[PDB]
Amino acid sequence: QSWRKEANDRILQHRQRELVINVIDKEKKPGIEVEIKQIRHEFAFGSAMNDQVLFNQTYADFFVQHFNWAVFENEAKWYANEPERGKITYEKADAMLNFANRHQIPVRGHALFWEVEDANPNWLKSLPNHEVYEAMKRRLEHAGNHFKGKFRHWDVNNEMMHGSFFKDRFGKQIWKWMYEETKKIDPQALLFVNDYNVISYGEHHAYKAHINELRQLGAPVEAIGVQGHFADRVDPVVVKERLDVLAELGLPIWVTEYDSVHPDANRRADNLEALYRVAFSHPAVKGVLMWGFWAGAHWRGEHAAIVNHDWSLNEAGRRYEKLLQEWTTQRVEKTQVTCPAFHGTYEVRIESKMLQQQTIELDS
Ligand SMILES: [Ca+2]
Ligand SMILES: [Ca+2]
Repeated sequence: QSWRKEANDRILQHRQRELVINVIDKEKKPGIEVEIKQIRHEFAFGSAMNDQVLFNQTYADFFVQHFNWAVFENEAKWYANEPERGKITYEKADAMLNFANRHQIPVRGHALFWEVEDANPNWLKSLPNHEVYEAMKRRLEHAGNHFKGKFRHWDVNNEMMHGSFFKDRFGKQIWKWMYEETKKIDPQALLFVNDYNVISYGEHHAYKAHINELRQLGAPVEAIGVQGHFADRVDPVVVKERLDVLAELGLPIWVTEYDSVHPDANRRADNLEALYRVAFSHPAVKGVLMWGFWAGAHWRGEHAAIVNHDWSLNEAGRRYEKLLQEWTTQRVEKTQVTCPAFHGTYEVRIESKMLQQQTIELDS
């Protein structure tokens, strides 16, 4: 279809950068073979990670082979780090961070706050306003400092468009406080809004206005997360359209929690390809994460998974693997170096000299 051909053109346009450098065998100047193999993608192809990574080595091996970015499914939410008032625990999250660090997988932080009441610790919901804020104060300072420099990103206040637990008690100025004070504690962290029904539904204009209001209020929102929880069908054209609207704020966009549900793995694969190809082709998008992969541990069950219960791929996992292969630069050339190559890091051989080629510049 037309949407795929335009997507592929923008992929070549925005995801690659022509290569050429060094090449001297002690001052030689015109032949030899040159091997150009990509070893890391700059673009994020990540996944939610859950408790299975602590006891399921098959799950752990599968993760490392398929995802270059992670986010924790539950183990950094407030109720999980403070299940009872004043009883603070980060052990599970720290263990998952060590696993990710030893495999050099960057981790998104999810999430310091969540505006939806039903997602907050139950002990918080009977407290008077000023005690709620005191608990908020300690959460932000205790978790913000504990995770300082561990997360590349924070979902600072999840789903502000679809809750009102904190806004009702303190007004939208509490949101400026959330972003401002996280920025001060952890300047290196890229601070996100993250919300649903924006590309899977038509709330993108509301979201755009919502990002605007947060920034005019002074909140240092640096990036836009769109969750990408779809139902049964992914229309690539409308997704591209809704992304177009959000791109006008000049902020990087990440698809943070992709999944769709369909009994027929074939359509599941088509949905996945539709979102990933369109997302990978949008110049404002910088990464995609899948909210789980394995039928044994997916929050929407086996009809959303790319790998079956017994760890055999289904068609959606196969399609995911082929998309990764399609989007990997592996070239042998004789030629004095010329090829387009996806952003990332490269081993160039004459496996000898590892070299980076990022996206800061657009000219070779
Ligand atoms: Ca946990
Ligand atoms: Ca969405």
